[PDB]
Amino acid sequence: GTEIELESKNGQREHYTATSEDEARKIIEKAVRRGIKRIELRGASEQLIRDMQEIAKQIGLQYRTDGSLEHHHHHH
Repeated sequence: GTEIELESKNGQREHYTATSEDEARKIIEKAVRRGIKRIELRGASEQLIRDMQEIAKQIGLQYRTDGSLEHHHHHH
């Protein structure tokens, strides 16, 4: 469960909820195609955060992160 915000150069913004990291990346890729200026990710997992950040840093998009989840990786 991840929350997503996006705002356009048109001064218009939208809110989305993603059930998993595979839904969240689909909201982001659907936003960056439009020329979205700002993106927010909240409750995001560390791989989704790196995946979103790798896109946002290459586009120069003003992303913000309010996710990151600690522990619970374990060993095997």
